[PDB]
Amino acid sequence: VRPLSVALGETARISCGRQALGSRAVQWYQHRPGQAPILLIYNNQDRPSGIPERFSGTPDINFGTRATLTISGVEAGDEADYYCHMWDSRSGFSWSFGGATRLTVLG
Amino acid sequence: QVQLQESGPGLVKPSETLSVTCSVSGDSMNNYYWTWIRQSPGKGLEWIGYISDRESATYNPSLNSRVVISRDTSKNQLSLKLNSVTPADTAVYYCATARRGQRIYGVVSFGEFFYYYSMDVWGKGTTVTVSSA
Ligand SMILES: *[C@@H]1O[C@H](CO)[C@@H](O[C@@H]2O[C@H](CO)[C@@H](O[C@@H]3O[C@H](CO[C@H]4O[C@H](CO)[C@@H](O)[C@H](O)[C@@H]4O)[C@@H](O[C@H]4O[C@H](CO)[C@@H](O)[C@H](O)[C@@H]4O[C@H]4O[C@H](CO)[C@@H](O)[C@H](O)[C@@H]4O)[C@H](O)[C@@H]3O)[C@H](O)[C@H]2NC(C)=O)[C@H](O)[C@H]1NC(C)=O
Ligand SMILES: *[C@@H]1O[C@H](CO)[C@@H](O[C@@H]2O[C@H](CO)[C@@H](O)[C@H](O)[C@H]2NC(C)=O)[C@H](O)[C@H]1NC(C)=O
Ligand SMILES: *[C@@H]1O[C@H](CO)[C@@H](O)[C@H](O)[C@H]1NC(C)=O
Repeated sequence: VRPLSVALGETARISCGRQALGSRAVQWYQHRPGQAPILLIYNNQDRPSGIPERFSGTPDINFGTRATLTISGVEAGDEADYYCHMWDSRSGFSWSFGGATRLTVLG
Repeated sequence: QVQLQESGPGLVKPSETLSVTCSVSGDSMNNYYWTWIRQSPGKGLEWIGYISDRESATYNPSLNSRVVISRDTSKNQLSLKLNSVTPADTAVYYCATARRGQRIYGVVSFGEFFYYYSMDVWGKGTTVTVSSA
């Protein structure tokens, strides 16, 4: 499990797992410890209900850009595990959720 | 509201099946594609399979095909049955749903589209710990 450190107010731009191959529909999730995971980013730009404008991914237009997830202005409550389910076209089906990254907030 | 109660057994033995349940009341006719998602200590979130109206439940290749599934409209619920358990399978088994959306990258008559699975509504998840006693 790869850790990551960020402070209060800084734009946390966490990385992804495997390399992007062709088209992309990334699936970003915030897995809280003990609770249920929450959907954050689907189809590289869209957000579901209950999520503000802070959580946003990179839209895959003119491929060659790596997939990241920007968290602008983090708090103490939004400090949990993160997953990046990479769905592409040159690998077929995706059965694993990739390498989980753990966000840590100092303070 | 999608209600998802988890009446799992909790304490299982080797050479025993699973009986974790999830019953949905509400907007649950055919569109919300249900699935099973687990979380072990150390091992990440393993998407072990889903079930649709086509009755083709594709399972995980790392699961080694030891899981049969059962969704019925008489009891109005979804159950899981895992056989020949291992002591590293002390996981929290969530019963969530997904929406299968396509991503077109070319011509639709040439098969240039692939499907993803976006999990939007989640459940609680019960702590089913494998006990070898
Ligand atoms: C000969 O005639 C054929 C048809 O008669 C032509 O086939 C067409 O080919 C184009 C190829 O560009 C297809 O258009 C694209 O469709 C993508 C998805 O389709 C639908 O998306 C939206 C609905 O979700 C909708 O708004 C849209 O109008 C369309 O109906 C769409 O997208 C991605 O496409 C690329 C895939 O790699 C990416 O590079 C691109 O950046 C887009 O990614 C963005 O959009 C997605 C979804 O919105 C986001 O998730 C991403 O984050 C990112 O922001 C494109 O915008 C585009 O509309 C078209 O569908 C297809 N028509 C058919 C099959 O009928 C063929 O091109 C033509 N040949 C020539 C030489 O003219
Ligand atoms: C098969 O095709 C791939 C490219 O599509 C060739 O290169 C491999 O590419 C992947 C991803 O870019 C790397 O992880 C591999 O290490 C590459 N293979 C190498 C360097 O040997 C690949 O060589 C082709 N052939 C075979 C036999 O796999
Ligand atoms: C296609 O790939 C080549 C090799 O990397 C690159 O030079 C070219 O710009 C690509 N075309 C695009 C992105 O339209």
